[PDB]
Amino acid sequence: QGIDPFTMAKILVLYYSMYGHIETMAHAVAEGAKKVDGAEVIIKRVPETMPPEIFAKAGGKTQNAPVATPQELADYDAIIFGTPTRFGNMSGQMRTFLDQTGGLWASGSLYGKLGSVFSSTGTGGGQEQTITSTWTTLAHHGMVIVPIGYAAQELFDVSQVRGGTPYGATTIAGGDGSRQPSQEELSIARYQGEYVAGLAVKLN
Amino acid sequence: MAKILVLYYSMYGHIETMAHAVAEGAKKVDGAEVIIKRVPETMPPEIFAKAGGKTQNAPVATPQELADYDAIIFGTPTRFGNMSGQMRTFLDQTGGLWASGSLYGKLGSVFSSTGTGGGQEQTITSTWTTLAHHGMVIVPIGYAAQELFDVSQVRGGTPYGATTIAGGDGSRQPSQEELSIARYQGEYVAGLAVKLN
Amino acid sequence: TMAKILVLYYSMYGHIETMAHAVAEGAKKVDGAEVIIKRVPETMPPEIFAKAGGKTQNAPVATPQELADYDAIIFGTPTRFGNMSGQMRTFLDQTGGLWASGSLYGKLGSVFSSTGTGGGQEQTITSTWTTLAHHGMVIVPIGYAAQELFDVSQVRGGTPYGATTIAGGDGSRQPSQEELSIARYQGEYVAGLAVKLN
Amino acid sequence: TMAKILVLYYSMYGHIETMAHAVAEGAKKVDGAEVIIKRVPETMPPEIFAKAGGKTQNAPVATPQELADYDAIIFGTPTRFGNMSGQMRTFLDQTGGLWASGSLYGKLGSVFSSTGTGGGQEQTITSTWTTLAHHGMVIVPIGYAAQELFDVSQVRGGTPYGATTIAGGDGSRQPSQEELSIARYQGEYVAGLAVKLN
Ligand SMILES: Cc1cc2nc3c(=O)[nH]c(=O)nc-3n(C[C@H](O)[C@H](O)[C@H](O)COP(=O)(O)O)c2cc1C
Ligand SMILES: Cc1cc2nc3c(=O)[nH]c(=O)nc-3n(C[C@H](O)[C@H](O)[C@H](O)COP(=O)(O)O)c2cc1C
Ligand SMILES: Cc1cc2nc3c(=O)[nH]c(=O)nc-3n(C[C@H](O)[C@H](O)[C@H](O)COP(=O)(O)O)c2cc1C
Ligand SMILES: Cc1cc2nc3c(=O)[nH]c(=O)nc-3n(C[C@H](O)[C@H](O)[C@H](O)COP(=O)(O)O)c2cc1C
Ligand SMILES: Nc1cc(Br)cc(Br)c1O
Ligand SMILES: Nc1cc(Br)cc(Br)c1O
Ligand SMILES: Nc1cc(Br)cc(Br)c1O
Ligand SMILES: Nc1cc(Br)cc(Br)c1O
Repeated sequence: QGIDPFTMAKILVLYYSMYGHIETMAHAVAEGAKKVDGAEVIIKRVPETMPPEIFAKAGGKTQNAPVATPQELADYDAIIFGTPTRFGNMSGQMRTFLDQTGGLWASGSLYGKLGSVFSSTGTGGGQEQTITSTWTTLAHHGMVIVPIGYAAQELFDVSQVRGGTPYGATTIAGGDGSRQPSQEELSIARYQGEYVAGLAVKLN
Repeated sequence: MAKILVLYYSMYGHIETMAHAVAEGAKKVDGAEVIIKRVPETMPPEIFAKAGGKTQNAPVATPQELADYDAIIFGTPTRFGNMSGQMRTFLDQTGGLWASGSLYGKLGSVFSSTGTGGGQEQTITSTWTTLAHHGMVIVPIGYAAQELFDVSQVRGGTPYGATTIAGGDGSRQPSQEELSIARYQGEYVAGLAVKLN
Repeated sequence: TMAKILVLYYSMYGHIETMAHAVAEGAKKVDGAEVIIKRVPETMPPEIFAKAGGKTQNAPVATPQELADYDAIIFGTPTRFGNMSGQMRTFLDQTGGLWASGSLYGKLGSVFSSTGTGGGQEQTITSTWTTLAHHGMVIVPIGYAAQELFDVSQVRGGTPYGATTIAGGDGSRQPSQEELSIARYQGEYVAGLAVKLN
Repeated sequence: TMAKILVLYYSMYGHIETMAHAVAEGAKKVDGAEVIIKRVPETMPPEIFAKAGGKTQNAPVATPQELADYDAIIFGTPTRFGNMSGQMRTFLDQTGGLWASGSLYGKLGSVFSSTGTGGGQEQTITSTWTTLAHHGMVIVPIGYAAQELFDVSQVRGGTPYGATTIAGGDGSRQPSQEELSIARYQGEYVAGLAVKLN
């Protein structure tokens, strides 16, 4: 072949988002990952599970990213998972999708690849538990779990409300969803993307 | 005098069997009214048939009715160390209950199942997180169940809640020891529900 | 008279201690609740604690054995990289005797924490819950009864898992009225539950 | 030598100690991996160590400061009610200096544990991961590469989160061939990743 000699690592940013907050974060993660020379980055969402009429009546945000299949997760060197919280877990849509990776699991297709997580909540509560409980699933697949620690200097500033934890980037949407991701939350997300992507390139 | 819901998800019947022992234990408590209900299957029916999903007798619960009980005992098989998507999808539809505080202060407790043991604890504790967001009182079982001191044989069950080991191929049935722990969990939670009423 | 509540804490620079007093004040609003505050023993040498500027504290030091004398224990700890502090862990490491005799079984347990920057405040509470579970304690989260948990206009601790406070990177931040109010609710709620169960 | 691996453990009755040697043995299979086993200092007074009958240990004692000298650290600890041991917690509580200078950032971390009767072996590993995360370490689970994890015909430790052993309530179980083999894999896997990252 010789098809694509310049790509060094492939990064999938896979997310679920209903009102677009994770969607916004996923784009910042991808922007950070694209800063690594040789990192090929693609954004994909998991399929919606609620009936289309019920997504419409709820005002769900239509999204441009392609819908991911479970099988193609095996094509990537690193997967960065984004999900809103549902009472301190990942969303049902993300859970249902990951529940379909059993074929990958049985063949060890995700073993040793890099995994990393970012989340969103309305009022903050559960933002850590959501990431940490997602790591468990990465572990069963044998993925290397990449936290972000305190490299992002924004994390030392507690003068304002802001998402972002050493476990991964987060954003706070507000109870009514009106809060948009801040520059500092987006800067943490970008760091997570670039950090993971650099690691994927180093491992290849 | 007290009402116990045993709410479960099951594909191959292992959780279903545990749920019946949990309910059996809960029925030993005078004044406890106990009912078993399942979470709705979410996968397409042709795929459940092809996968050999087990036909089950219990009626399906709706999300709104969780508020009618004094204690809810949640059963779920593990999916990579979480509750199943089916259980997650159902609990994701309890937001109305959450906003009105309808589950607040009620007793919640959890039991699980795995193929080879791994993840059985993470499944229970990560479910507890959701119970906490609803403000439910979280009931572990500790070491009241004496089977938990015996490590001479393969046996599910943890201080966090009852568990069973199905085997990689699903062929293992819940043992007498695992069912006894599940029964204990049911009886303990129900007695607590009666005392609080 | 009707229920005995222990507010058991560890504190280095006084933030948890301040939270502990608010937790106890909340529990004291329940008629019939006897509430006492105690701390776990310091583990670092006294001279090194002084050089680090540790806060001197009046509460009596608890012993492991006396935990069995209470109906509900509300545990306070600062975070150490997302767990309970070494001091608290060392203390709970001495409760195996209570574990072997089921002395804490079925009692109410509840947790509140403190961090410099928020990160880890949830993991600290939840990983403490694990220890309470091994003792068979009934775990009491607070959910969202405290309306202060809905206001994201200002930095403030408190989670559905239990009350928390944000000390700041340099520890100069004091617990806010909203953080104390969430702590007060936690105390009152747990104390109310202990009374109902007796 | 291409990478330096620290196997850092705490052990009271020798179970983690046995496991730690198998972990190191696995890591020494990787060409260029320099592997050393070290223990965290005991915290209880010697008179109480004697009455509890603690098993004396030959491995050198580690300092908090030297953790920055390694490319990968594999932490072993017995469980205490579903957390890491107080001794391990106390030791890691003194890595605050390492934290402020980012000295452990990006290094590989991995965990193995021990219990009497199984319960808590997973919570001990995952709650240890939290601390590694605050330090910005890369967290290495083992997944299901070790075939022994599919065999449920006999009592056996080991999880996708890390190797474990079951000592028995009275400590009479010694780590089995299968559990040590999982531990050997963990060491070999981590060491290979450490070499690749250098
Ligand atoms: C079922 C359900 C449970 C929720 N649980 C929480 C929660 O525990 N904590 C929280 O802050 N927000 C919670 N929310 C608020 C959602 O997290 C919020 O709308 C979401 O993060 C928005 O992200 P998105 O635009 O990417 O969908 C919940 C929402 C629903 C619908
Ligand atoms: C998507 C998927 C993920 C699974 N993850 C795990 C696991 O992490 N650990 C495990 O021991 N078994 C796992 N299994 C085995 C299941 O838990 C097992 O079939 C189940 O507990 C049977 O319970 P049931 O009869 O009620 O369905 C998994 C199965 C599926 C389909
Ligand atoms: C060893 C150590 C580890 C710490 N880890 C964290 C942390 O993970 N997250 C955080 O926000 N603060 C952390 N801090 C900040 C302390 O948690 C903070 O000073 C404490 O909550 C103050 O409470 P106190 O006055 O009751 O001691 C840590 C401090 C030390 C000494
Ligand atoms: C304070 C204390 C707490 C313990 N908690 C647990 C536990 O939660 N689960 C368990 O199986 N064993 C528990 N045990 C049994 C210990 O983990 C067990 O003896 C240990 O793993 C042996 O490892 P070692 O020889 O390396 O010390 C506990 C023992 C003590 C002293
Ligand atoms: N039996 C089984 C099946 C899947 Br898919 C994942 C795991 Br982990 C299992 O143990
Ligand atoms: N939007 C929203 C929904 C639920 Br359910 C819980 C919380 Br907290 C939220 O902020
Ligand atoms: N062996 C053992 C000792 C204590 Br103390 C607690 C537990 Br839980 C145990 O398994
Ligand atoms: N303030 C603070 C101090 C240490 Br040491 C660790 C963390 Br993480 C913190 O947030």
